[PDB]
This record gives sequence, C-alpha cells and structure tokens, in this order.
Amino acid sequence: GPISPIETVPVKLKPGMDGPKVKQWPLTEEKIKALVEICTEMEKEGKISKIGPENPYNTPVFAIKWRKLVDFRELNKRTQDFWIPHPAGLKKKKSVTVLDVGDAYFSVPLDEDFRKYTAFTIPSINNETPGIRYQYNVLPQGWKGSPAIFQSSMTKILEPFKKQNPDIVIYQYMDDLYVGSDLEIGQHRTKISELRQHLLRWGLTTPDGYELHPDKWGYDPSDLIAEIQKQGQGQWTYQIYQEPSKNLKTGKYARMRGAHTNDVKQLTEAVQKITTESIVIWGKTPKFKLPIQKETWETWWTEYWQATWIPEWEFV
Ligand SMILES: O=[N+]([O-])c1cc([N+](=O)[O-])c(O)c([N+](=O)[O-])c1
Ligand SMILES: O=[N+]([O-])c1cc([N+](=O)[O-])c(O)c([N+](=O)[O-])c1
Ligand SMILES: O=[N+]([O-])c1cc([N+](=O)[O-])c(O)c([N+](=O)[O-])c1
Repeated sequence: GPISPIETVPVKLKPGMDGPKVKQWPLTEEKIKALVEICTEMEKEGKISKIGPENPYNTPVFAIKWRKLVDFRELNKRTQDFWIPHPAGLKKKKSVTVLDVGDAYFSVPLDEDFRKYTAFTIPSINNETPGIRYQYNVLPQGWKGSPAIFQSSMTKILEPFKKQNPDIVIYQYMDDLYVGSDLEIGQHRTKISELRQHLLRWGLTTPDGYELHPDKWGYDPSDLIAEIQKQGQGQWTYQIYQEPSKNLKTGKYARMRGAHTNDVKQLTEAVQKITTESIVIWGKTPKFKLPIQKETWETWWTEYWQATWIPEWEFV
C-alpha cells in the first residue's frame, strides 16, 4: 500500500557517529539474480531507489521463493536510542506462536535525511565490477528504528484483539510477536488465525507462525552469553550464563554428519533455537561464543541463516 507522508519521523545517528561502511561480500550468481529481481520490484513500488555516485555508505545484503536479508548490525550500533516489559509467564504457556510482523514496515516512510545511511549494493559477479547501489525509502526490516517507530500503530492495531482476549499474552520483541496462551492447541490456533486476519485487515501480511510449547522446556536484567561447545563428536552442548560460574540454562543438540548438513548449518539452527528460547524466558538475545573459526563461520553462515535478526558472536 501507499505511504502517508505525515508518518515520517525524524531520526539521527548517535552524536559524532557517521553512517556505516561495511563492504558487500561476494555472492553467487544465483543469489545476485534473486536480489536483482527482488530489488527491481521494491524499486517499482517506491520502497527503495537507485542512488548516485556521491553516497559513500554501505550495509551488506544477502539472499536466503527468495528473501533479501540485510545485515544492519553496524547501522543499528550507530543509530540513536529511542526513549516493553517481558512477561515472566510467557514461558509457562502451553503454546507460544511467533509471528513475523516486519511486513508492516513497507507502508511507513523513512526520514528522507536518514535514507542515505541505508545504502546497499547488489554485487557484480565476483565483485569485479561496480554493483547496483540502492537506499531505503521506507522503514527497513532489521533496522533498530523500525519497530520503535511503528509501535504506536502496532498498539492501535492490536488493541481490539487484546481487549477481547485477556487470557492471551502478546509480547513483542524486535519484528516478532510472541502470542502465548494455555488454550487447547486447536483453540489457540484459531486465536492466531483471528489475529492474523485482523492484522491483514489493516494491511499487515504475516507468514505462517512457528509454534513453541515452552511449559515443556539468578537472572539480572543488567548481558546474556550463550556458549556452544563440541562434546566429543556426535553432539553439541551449550551454556547460557551471565557470570562464568553459574549457568542459567544448559542443553544439548546432536552433531550429525551427512550429505545435507555440516557444523555451520547446525550451529545456525542452534543459535536460532537458543535465541528464541532466550527471548521467551528472559526477553534478551544472547551474545554467542561459537566453536568454530571466524573464517569458516564468516564464509558460510549466510548460506543457512533463516532469521531476520542477526546476533553478535565471537569464536575460537
Ligand atoms: O560494497 N561496498 O561497500 C560498496 C560501496 C560503494 N560505495 O560507493 O560506498 C560502492 O560504489 C560499491 N560498488 O559499487 O560495488 C560497493
Ligand atoms: O559489486 N560489489 O559489491 C563490489 C564490491 C567491492 N568491494 O571491494 O566490496 C568491489 O571492490 C567491487 N568492484 O571492485 O567493482 C564491487
Ligand atoms: O566498485 N567501485 O567502484 C567501488 C567504489 C567505492 N567507492 O566508495 O567509491 C567503494 O567503496 C567500493 N567498495 O567499498 O567496494 C567499490
């Protein structure tokens, strides 16, 4: 749908910070084609615009039906802060459905003076020739500012559902809603559908959600660390903690060998599951320590990464 110019909100970088300049890594010809197709459609719809030679910023993109993912980590660090509470009962619910509500953002303009800092490049084959440069004209998915700016509209949209379903907990984290109830699974799913239809009535398309059942699964609100380690061979272990001695949670996953898997793919799965669990339990995304070289991770992680968010991580 079309945007409303009066919903443009002024935004800026943190004092004395410039915009991001993180280079586009090489992509496969398949991924480049997909990005060209996606970006040609976004441009036709006014959501991005080609930029000229003056703009010096850059944020990396990649492709994962294909979807474009932007790694806004550096822009997010440089973006101003914005002036939710996590329900302790969300993890006690029989079911929690996660819904991606990032589609909302395409309908909301981005401050024209901030657009330049969202510049990105569709790379050429092997990065041999200059790529195709674009910036965002609307709130971008994965950008810190987008859920903050949309919160007032999200609240107005959710209000009738919340008023009619007091037994349902709705917690928002970044670009997702976590919808929790103790209903029979069929009844819970019906409430999810009613919620998706409400969102859609207001122009918010959502993917099918993914279902958690966390009642089958000393925190200090002031950073979370998740460490994954190799346990011999054959399985993975992880520790979630803030101070080194006391763990808050520990767990295991299998480290399987096969023609369709590898350590990076499995580690990305584990990162996504530990993150989701951490958001549910504590409302925080951990920083990760992964049992792999940075070079091998930096090489391959984008090949399997299905999340719209991207956490911070260290290595051996
Ligand atoms: O990847 N990059 O960071 C990047 C950046 C610029 N630039 O103007 O700041 C480019 O012109 C290109 N380029 O044209 O391929 C790439
Ligand atoms: O397409 N590209 O994103 C691209 C990227 C880079 N770079 O170093 O990141 C280049 O140097 C060139 N290049 O040299 O044309 C192109
Ligand atoms: O291909 N290029 O012409 C090119 C140009 C610029 N630039 O800022 O003028 C870059 O930053 C990059 N880059 O960072 O890859 C590439």
